Amino acid sequence: MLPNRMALSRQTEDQLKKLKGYTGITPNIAARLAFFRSVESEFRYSPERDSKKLDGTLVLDKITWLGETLQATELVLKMLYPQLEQKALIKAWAAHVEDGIAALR
Amino acid sequence: MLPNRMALSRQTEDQLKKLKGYTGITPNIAARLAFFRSVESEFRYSPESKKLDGTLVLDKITWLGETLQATELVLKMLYPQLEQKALIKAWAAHVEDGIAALRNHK
Amino acid sequence: SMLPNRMALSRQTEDQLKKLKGYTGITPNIAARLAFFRSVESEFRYSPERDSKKLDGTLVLDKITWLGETLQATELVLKMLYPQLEQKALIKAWAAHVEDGIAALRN
Amino acid sequence: MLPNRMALSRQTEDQLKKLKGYTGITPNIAARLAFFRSVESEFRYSPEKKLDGTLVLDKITWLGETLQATELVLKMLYPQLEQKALIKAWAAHVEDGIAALR
Amino acid sequence: MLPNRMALSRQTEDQLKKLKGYTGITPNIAARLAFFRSVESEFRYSPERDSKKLDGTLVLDKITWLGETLQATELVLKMLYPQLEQKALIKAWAAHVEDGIAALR
Amino acid sequence: MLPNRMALSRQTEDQLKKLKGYTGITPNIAARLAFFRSVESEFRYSPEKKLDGTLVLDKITWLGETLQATELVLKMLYPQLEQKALIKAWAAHVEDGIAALR
Amino acid sequence: MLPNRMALSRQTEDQLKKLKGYTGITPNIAARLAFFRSVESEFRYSPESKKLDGTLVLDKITWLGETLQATELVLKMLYPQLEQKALIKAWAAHVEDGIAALRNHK
Amino acid sequence: SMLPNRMALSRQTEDQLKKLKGYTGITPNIAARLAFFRSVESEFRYSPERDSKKLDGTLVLDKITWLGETLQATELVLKMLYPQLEQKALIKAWAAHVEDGIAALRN
Repeated sequence: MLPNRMALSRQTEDQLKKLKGYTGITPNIAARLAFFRSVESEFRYSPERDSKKLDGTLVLDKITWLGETLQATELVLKMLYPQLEQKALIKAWAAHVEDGIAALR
Repeated sequence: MLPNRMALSRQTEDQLKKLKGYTGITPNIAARLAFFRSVESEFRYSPESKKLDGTLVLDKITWLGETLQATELVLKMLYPQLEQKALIKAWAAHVEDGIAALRNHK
Repeated sequence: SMLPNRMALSRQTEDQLKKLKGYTGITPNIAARLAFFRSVESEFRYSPERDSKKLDGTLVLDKITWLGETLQATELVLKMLYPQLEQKALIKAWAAHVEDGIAALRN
Repeated sequence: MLPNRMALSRQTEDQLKKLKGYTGITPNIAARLAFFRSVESEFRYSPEKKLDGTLVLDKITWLGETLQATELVLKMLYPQLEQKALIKAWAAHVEDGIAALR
Repeated sequence: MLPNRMALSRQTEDQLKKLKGYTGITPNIAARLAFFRSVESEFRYSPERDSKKLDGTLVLDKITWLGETLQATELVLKMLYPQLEQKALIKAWAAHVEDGIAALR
Repeated sequence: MLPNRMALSRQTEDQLKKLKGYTGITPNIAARLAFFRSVESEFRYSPEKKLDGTLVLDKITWLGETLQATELVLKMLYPQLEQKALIKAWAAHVEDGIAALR
Repeated sequence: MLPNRMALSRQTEDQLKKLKGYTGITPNIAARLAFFRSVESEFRYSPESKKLDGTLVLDKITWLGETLQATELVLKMLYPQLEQKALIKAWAAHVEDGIAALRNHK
Repeated sequence: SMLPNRMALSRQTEDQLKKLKGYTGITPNIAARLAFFRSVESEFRYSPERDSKKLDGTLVLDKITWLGETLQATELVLKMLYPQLEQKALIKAWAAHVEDGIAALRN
């Protein structure tokens, strides 16, 4: 399942920062909304072709990232990645946040 | 996606008002809470179906506030086929089931 | 985390949270945060050998619902004030503090 | 007790601005996260340094809804420290916490 | 134009109170939203058949009722009731709030 | 100065509950509106009465973002009144303000 | 009504970012402010028409927050005929005109 | 109302409001409210015969935008502190207070 703390990639963090400056939305709230936007599009994560590293500056607590959407987020990851282990599941979460935020255009 | 204007069944709404008598929490907030409590259990909506005769028909936004995105997403994930008249009953079934699932067995 | 994923307050407490909401805009879960901290910065302290208080509140809400952004802080205060207590007792301690904090609004 | 108004060191301010540069996270919210992350770790302040930050802010502005917890934590760890030095204990934890946030 | 202070009817006030208990929404915010809901339906106010009195308990300041939607509200009243005077215009505003809130069903 | 914690009279509390009964407006927000409506009118407190209300609330809970204005208004009108009586001046304006709100 | 996802033209967005350089106000909030300032003047949108090449495409809600209801209502009142692709340009024209109308002549 | 429907701050002030937002979440208009009141509960007082301050801020915002729910309160404070001032001077007085209140956050 999901670990106590995680980080996004730098590539993702920077886009969250731009979104922060354009809208009021804080990186954690924005990462939640981007996750939802991504999971309801065609984008799906696959381990055998992931190479991107979570080199992000901010390593927040799971509860801080996900707030009162934790259970809903863990449900979604569970349905879409039934066979991934904790280390892959973080990548999928992060890949989804990257995709969702990228889609802001 | 969910229609712009939604309503719960009369019992569910009645039970939210009961919950408001004991705590001070308002029906719309209580419903956000119940929806998510429900969703983490094993409850799934099966059309069979309740008619939506709650006294108020409110905006999607008044109902769900900042939980609107997660709410729509969970529904889309669990009931991808259901249109709009069916989705609102999916949402409504989850609220009602979550109310009993928020209840302290004392 | 030594507080569980979800917990309830007492009936006595819930009812006082409701009334504060009546007079103020303050929602029960936010008032619980405020009550906890006004209690914890005073002299009141939970102790397990003086506890005949049943947590018979109506609602078992998620920890995140109750605590919100004050979660980490709350759990750190509880750990420091109550190092020897087990989960069962930590819930009673958190609840006792919410009750004490909110009782401080009568007379 | 913690004084009504306080600043970080310039260095720790710049460290908070750095984090905002990378993420958009707000210095004062970052400072709350740092503080508790630092305390939970076993880091501790001992005299052995200069609070020359740009901004002095109301104690409530820095800490918001974490004020009580912060004040209570500081009194428990540093029951001897007087006003002047409680700021430096808080400032030290913020700085350590920022490393712990990464 | 609109006067410094006004009141709704008791009939309207009570429905705002029920909406307050059902949702978080305060009577003034709710009166704004109900105004918008009403003005975009078929309902239109007419003086020669109004008899309802604004017997409301709360006589708030215009700015309190309308907040940062004042200019938008006064634009709408202006377009829909170009010939009404202050005393009629309050009735139209109030009639619209009544209609909008009633429409919650 | 206004004390950290205060109550209305029972009577004025009930008057605030009455308003909530009719409208849903929140006693403490009603109290802020009343206060300023009363002061703007020419109503004024003179000793010549009992604050036996149910709820005692933090000064910040009553007044929120109007605290400063309220405290400044009270000092200007009643520069002589001491803590004990500033509450009764505030309570009197709230009660008068409620009549003025209707 | 307005589409779920909207964008300003590039100049308007550029001018909002300039406004952010001087004050700290964010583009979305500044746009709420500019829209209403615009609407109280005599400016009306005439299709002729700007293409919407702003760097971000955001949700209606992120853009308008609690002003969404008044915003949609004003547009419905002033441009009852315009569909959806046209409404967003109506909104966008108002933001741009309101920015100059929020500007202090110093 | 003797404050106009809309007003501007000085450039100097706007810039300090922006920086406070940088460090805190606090939006410029909310900070203006807070600055005004922290200024007005102190010793600072506007006086027209000592005023070479041009209000050259970028934005002319609505009074309601600036003041919000604090409107009535603000206007009542200004009326009591500045009974003899005309609208033109009341704006300068409100602005001077916002500047003073916000300057109090350096060193």
